[PDB]
Order: sequence, then structure tokens, then C-alpha cells
Amino acid sequence: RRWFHPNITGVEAENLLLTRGVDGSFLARPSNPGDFTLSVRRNGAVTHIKIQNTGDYYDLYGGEKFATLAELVQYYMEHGQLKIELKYPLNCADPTSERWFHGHLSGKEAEKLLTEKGKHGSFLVREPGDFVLSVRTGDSKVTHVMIRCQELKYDVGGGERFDSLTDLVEHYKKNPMVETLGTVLQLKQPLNTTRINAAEIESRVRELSKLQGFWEEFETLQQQECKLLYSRKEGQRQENKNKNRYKNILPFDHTRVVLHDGDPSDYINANIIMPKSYIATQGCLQNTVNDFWRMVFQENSRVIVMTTKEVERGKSKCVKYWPDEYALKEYGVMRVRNVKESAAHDYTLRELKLSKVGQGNTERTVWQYHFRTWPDHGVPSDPGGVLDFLEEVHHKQESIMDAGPVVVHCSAGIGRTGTFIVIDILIDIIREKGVDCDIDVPKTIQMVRSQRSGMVQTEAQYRFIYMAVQHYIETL
Ligand SMILES: CC1(N)CCN(c2cnc(Sc3cccc(Cl)c3Cl)c(N)n2)CC1
Repeated sequence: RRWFHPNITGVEAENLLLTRGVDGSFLARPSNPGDFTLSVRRNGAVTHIKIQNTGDYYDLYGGEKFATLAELVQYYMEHGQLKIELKYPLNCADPTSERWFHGHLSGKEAEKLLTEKGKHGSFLVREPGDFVLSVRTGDSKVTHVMIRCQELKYDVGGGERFDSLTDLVEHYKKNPMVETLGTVLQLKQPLNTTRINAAEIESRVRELSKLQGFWEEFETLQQQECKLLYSRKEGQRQENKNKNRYKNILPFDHTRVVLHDGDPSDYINANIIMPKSYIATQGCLQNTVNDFWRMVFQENSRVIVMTTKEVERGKSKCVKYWPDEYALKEYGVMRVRNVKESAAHDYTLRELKLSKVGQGNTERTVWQYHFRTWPDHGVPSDPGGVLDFLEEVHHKQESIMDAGPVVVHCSAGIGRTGTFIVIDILIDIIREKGVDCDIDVPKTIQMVRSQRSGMVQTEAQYRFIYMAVQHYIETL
């Protein structure tokens, strides 16, 4: 993912592509903050293509919709689809989005962090133009290795000279430095500085709010998305193409929900998310409504969380897959009765009875929580509404013996869906373990992203997750 440059301007991108790149060279960068730009060299000139993300997916102008920028780049690198060829990534030497880079951090602060939070092989790199690599080794001690910047290259006092700190760190990760008395300076894992005690969320949010800290942390998490390019072959099959809301937003094969008692049709664009478990899925299409009810029935799910209106901005985000109040409908082999609807400030609850046609004894109540007030773009200005809704959903799920995973869906099933699920996972740790628990927001999001592509889409949702956890702790 070195083709992503976090701090460059359009003019800097043009100069880099014209002087250091060739026809086919490309890079991606942040823009209108919140948007991204794909800058590509074609026939000696540079084109800048807009990538928009309001919270549901990355929408590339003149291209398709994607779950992640890594999935977008992999797609165009492996497929005449962009109207523009993406042949050569133009690599970024900026270390600001590396997990181990801590810019302005003093040697005392670094020794304190490695001593309190580190273990064998924990390391960090901190900054007049030179850098310091600090490593903890043991069962213990901290060793500081000077990294010189001499004529644009980096070195540890001898040997190879690297074009970037990333190349240096990767080199000495593969080929560890050995102290002449035997100690191997193993760079096993970056020092974890994101894991906080829940009671100090206010302090961490205040520090992330200064010039912003939230942006740096989010883009450092985004930089790790290239480790999550898991196969999605089942969703790519000809017979499954029209079962996807967006052709390139697909479920990972290894966590997808497989539908078993089919017409003698094992596919649905949905994934199991394990942290209480969840099913993260897209809004129904007219041709997937029956598959949706087959999934809910098979998985024994008793609670559904819908995080979109049926229509937003004049566009269908989810077809109505449930009957009108008091009505009974058959959706293939499944029968649904809408027993009763209850309106609340931010949501509507629909009490549904689901059963298999011809088998009365299979009836179970499915409670559908339909959140109605999420803004068309961005996130809510206050998390209270989302928190009170998730608290109600949680108590409903907890009251039902052996209930299956909670189904959560929005439009593509990754942005608002990932946001609700991640807040739910974090607040569950705090409800049970109390305020004396460790929480790690990027760790939790990375874990959820390994089970469905692009879970949590934007820096605005990333910040909303911290705000929701802070609010939950303040009302404890
Ligand atoms: C100060 C910094 N420049 C920015 C903040 N920081 C940093 C480091 N790593 C991450 S990702 C991450 C975190 C925990 C577990 C997993 Cl699994 C992952 Cl993937 C992140 N979002 N931020 C340390 C370096």
C-alpha cells in the first residue's frame, strides 16, 4: 500500500509523477477533506480522479464502488475498466502512517512507553533530521539505535543506505541487528500505544482532538488494510453477480454465510462477525429477499438492526423485505407476519413472526430495530440516540435464550453497519468488565475488517466510535 501518500498536494503529486514516474504510474492521496484523489500519469500528462466516501463505500468517478482503496487498486491493477491504466505504483517514503512511527517523541517518553507497555521485540521509531529506533528485548532492557539521514538516505551507521525509514525497518525486521555480545535486536511488533484503559477515554479523545490526532490514527489503521485482501471468489461467480448490490463489494469466502437447504443457491452477500456474534449484510435487493429470510431462519437470528431508511436521496438503499403491519407474507419457503410496529424517537421496532411454510412448530419472533434518523451524509452530531438504540437491541438479544447472531445491515453493509457493530463490541466489554477494562479501537476495527471488507468506512465514523464510547462511559 505504498501508493498512498497521506500529506501530498495535487501539485506535489503532479511533480512526483512527471519527474519520478512514467506512463502508467499512479498514486492515491487525501483531497474537500473526506474525499480522496487517484492521480495517474497517462501519455506524459497527469489526471486527478475523484474518489468520494460519505460513509458507505469508495465511489471512484468514472469507475466502480469499492469497500477499500486497496481493493480498488487491486481491481484496476488486475483488470480497460477505468475511463486510464494503473500499471506502476509510485511509492511513498513518508513514514507518518506506519504503526511504529512516533514523530516528535522524546527519548524519556519512548523509554517510559517501552517500559510500561512493551514486551520482547516491541519497537518504535521517533525523530534534527535524524531518527532513533528504540527496541525492547528480554523475558529486559531498551536499546536505542541511531538512524542517520545523510544526503536523503537512511542508515544505522554502516552497511546499506535506504531510500526511506520503511525500507530500513523492513530490512532490519528481516535481517536483525546483533549486538556483539549476542543480543538479537528483534523488531517483532510495533509498540502498542492505542490500547487505553476505558476510564481514560476522555483524555485520549482530548489528545486525539488536538492538531488532528484522529486523522493520523485512522490513516495508520487504513495503511494496514492491505493485509486483509482475502479471497472473495464465491461472490464473483456468474450465478452470484446479480445477488450483490455493488459488483465489487463482496463477502470474504472464509466468513461468508453459506445457505444450506436450497432448491435442489448457497450465496448471500453477508459475513459472520465474531468479536454475542453478528451477521453484517447489505440491504436486500428484490431478488435476494427470499435468501435473506433463509439466512435469518438458518442462523436462528432473532434481532435485526437496519441502519438506513428504505430510500435516501431519492435512491433505494434497501427494499422493504417485511410485511405491512398486521399482514402475512410468504417469501419463498419462509412465512413472515408483522405482528406489531412501535415508533420511538430515532427508530421503529417491528415485531415479526418467522416460520417455514408447512412447519408451524418452527415459528420464532424476530425483532426488527429500524434506525431512521442517521443523516444522509456523515454521522450523527450526538451519539446518545445510537447508544440508547444499541442498549435496547442488546437487552432484547440478551433476553432471548440461544438467539443466533444479530443481523446488521445498511446499504452496502460495511460503513454504518461496521460502525454500529464496532460500537456494540466496545460497549459490550465496558458493560460487563466495567470502566476498568482495556479497549483498543483500531485493534477492534482491524479484527472486524478481517471478517468483512471495509467495515468502518470513514474518519468521521472512526471519530464517532470514540465519541460513542466516551458518552457511554460518562453516563455509567
Ligand atoms: C503515533 C502513530 N503515528 C499513530 C497512532 N498509532 C497507531 C498504531 N497502530 C495502529 S493500527 C492497529 C492498532 C492496534 C492493533 C491493530 Cl491489529 C492495528 Cl492494525 C493505529 N491506528 N495507530 C501509533 C503510531
